Amino acid sequence: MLKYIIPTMMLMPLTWLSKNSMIWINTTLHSLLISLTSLLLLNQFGDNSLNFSLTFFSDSLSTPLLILTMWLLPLMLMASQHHLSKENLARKKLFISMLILLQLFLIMTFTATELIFFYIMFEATLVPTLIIITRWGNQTAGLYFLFYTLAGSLPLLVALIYIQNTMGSLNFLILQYWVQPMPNSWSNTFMWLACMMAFMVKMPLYGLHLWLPKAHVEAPIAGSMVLAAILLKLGGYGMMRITLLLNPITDFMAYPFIMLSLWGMIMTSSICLRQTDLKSLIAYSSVSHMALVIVAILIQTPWSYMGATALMIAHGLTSSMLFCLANSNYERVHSRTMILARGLQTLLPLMAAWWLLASLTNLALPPSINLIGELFVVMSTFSWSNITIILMGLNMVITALYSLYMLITTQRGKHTHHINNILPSFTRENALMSLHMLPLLLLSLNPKIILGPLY
Amino acid sequence: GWVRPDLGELSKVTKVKTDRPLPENPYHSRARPEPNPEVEGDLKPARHGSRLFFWTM
Ligand SMILES: CCCCCCCCCCCCCCCCCC(=O)OC[C@H](COP(=O)([O-])OC[C@H](O)COP(=O)([O-])OC[C@H](COC(=O)CCCCCCCCCCCCCCCCC)OC(=O)CCCCCCCCCCCCCCCCC)OC(=O)CCCCCCCCCCCCCCCCC
Ligand SMILES: CCCCCCCCCCCCCCCCCC(=O)OC[C@H](COP(=O)([O-])OC[C@H](O)COP(=O)([O-])OC[C@H](COC(=O)CCCCCCCCCCCCCCCCC)OC(=O)CCCCCCCCCCCCCCCCC)OC(=O)CCCCCCCCCCCCCCCCC
Repeated sequence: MLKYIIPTMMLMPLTWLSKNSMIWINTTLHSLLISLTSLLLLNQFGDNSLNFSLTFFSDSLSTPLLILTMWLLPLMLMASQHHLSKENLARKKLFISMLILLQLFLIMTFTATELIFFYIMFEATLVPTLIIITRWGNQTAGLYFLFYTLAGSLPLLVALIYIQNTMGSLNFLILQYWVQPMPNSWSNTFMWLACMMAFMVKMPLYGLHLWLPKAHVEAPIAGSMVLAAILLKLGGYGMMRITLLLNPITDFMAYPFIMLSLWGMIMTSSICLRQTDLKSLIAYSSVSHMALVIVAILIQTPWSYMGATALMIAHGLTSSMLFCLANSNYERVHSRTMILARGLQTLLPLMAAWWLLASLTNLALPPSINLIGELFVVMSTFSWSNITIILMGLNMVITALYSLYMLITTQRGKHTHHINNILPSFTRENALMSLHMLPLLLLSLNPKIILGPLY
Repeated sequence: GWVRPDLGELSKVTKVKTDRPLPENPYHSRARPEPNPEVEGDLKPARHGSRLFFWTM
């Protein structure tokens, strides 16, 4: 993985030594070169993972997450250069450096062979994200960080150090072969919660989800793209690595949290039918889609893991495109109110076509990989219990509705009279929409690369 | 016929030839504990570095 980390770090002199007008073009060009380089991670085999060194390895789970992570950086640089054109040049380079450092943390979070190195990179990703949201966010306690680190990261730290002292190693490749059955006790119960709850908050879990529809609203566009596209999937990646050690206790301890997700994807979806903020609607949709990833990881069948990694990749693409569409409207009406600007197909036909495609992939229109992930998760949960299909299907009613209501509220009807600064679609914005949607459509032609270690 | 000793004579360390044996353990000291073993052998490098969670050197 050293052939990807070193160009990522050479993007730091490539963004600081460049000229005063060249720090978007150079960074976009060379990050697209690294994203083209990222396809060599697809050297995968049906038995053995692509094990590079003692520190780095990349199986078919981390590989689509890595390709999406290295693809997300040029798209964030295309997204965030408009509203930073009035920003200072040194703070502009600071923003690009925070994005490059966050990519640097992510690409060796996903390829950490050893679990405490995964933990350090996992909790190192939060610092550039928090700098981006607090500094280049728009509006104005802080108790969410404290409640996160009490129930989350340090129980995970003590848990991984305990596994280190018991097993002798936190190598995932060794723990594939030295995994022991974890019996019913109270020590193993709090051990299981200490291993799981940090990723539970990072998904988010329903009831622990309220940090996200505010962190998306207080973010810039690149912060929202990297939150909903990659950083929410660190929880799913960590769960798919940590549920190896946590058997067979999960077979009776997944019962509460699955409830919180199986009802949660009912509630938050319905919350998406009662939103006034477009960006909060996309945020609660992200919660409702990650609930199925939580369910599919906790029931731990092969069809569920295939559906969950397909849903992670497809939801990263779809939610990033929806946040970029919300950015394109926020950079015209200067207000995130969804009922404010209406009828925008009468003015911007191609942008309304991108809205149509994004809403079709949001409600899992087949043969998209959204529907492939959604469908495989529904198959595995029907195998889990034959009643959950109702709770699936009711969800698949509501996930249509707010996907099209958001399409009907903003893009249809009579246009707003007192808004006359609706410019035509810039070429950068439609380029951003097409670089979100055309990979998402092309993966429908060959989905087996985004179906995880056990296709 | 006794000569009085001079200045310096009575404070001399003399030698005495006794027929009695030397006391081989005048302190009645019991057997000492055997000491801890010393180090021997050449110093090879550490097997795969520090072995501190993931650091390979
Ligand atoms: C690897 C090689 C691959 C080669 C083949 C390519 C494979 C497909 C790639 C994507 C194709 C569509 C891209 C254009 C649409 C988006 C932009 C747009 O609106 O353009 C309109 C525009 C023409 O309209 P316009 O009047 O000028 O302006 C628009 C209007 O203002 C107002 O707009 P509008 O509302 O009038 O028009 C929008 C209309 C609106 O219509 C709809 O929204 C209805 C669509 C849904 C219902 C019907 C389909 C249901 C599913 C069945 C079909 C799939 C399976 C079929 C197989 C049999 C059954 C299994 O949609 C379309 O016309 C699009 C038709 C194709 C839709 C593809 C699926 C999208 C649906 C949602 C996801 C579904 C799952 C994924 C399926 C993926 C399949 C590959 O078209 C173009 O300019 C096309 C430019 C070139 C596009 C290249 C695309 C490929 C890019 C990849 C590059 C790298 C690989 C090289 C391949 C190069 C191939 C040339
Ligand atoms: C004829 C006689 C002479 C022949 C000459 C032949 C050679 C010619 C080339 C001469 C030049 C050599 C240059 C270094 C050699 C390569 C070292 C390397 O990559 O090790 C792989 C090492 C492990 O990979 P591997 O495949 O197992 O080992 C391959 C070799 O066997 C590597 O050997 P190893 O397995 O024995 O490695 C030992 C161990 C292997 O590592 C481990 O066991 C894992 C522990 C790694 C540290 C984890 C810390 C996590 C928490 C803190 C996070 C820190 C902040 C993150 C970054 C903040 C912003 C900088 O390393 C360490 O414990 C040292 C810590 C990492 C430093 C590596 C070298 C850095 C030099 C440049 C520093 C620039 C900033 C780098 C970013 C700082 C953080 C890495 O990779 C990493 O640890 C990942 C990060 C990448 C390392 C940096 C790349 C080095 C070159 C950078 C040039 C570009 C700079 C751009 C400007 C600054 C941008 C900010």
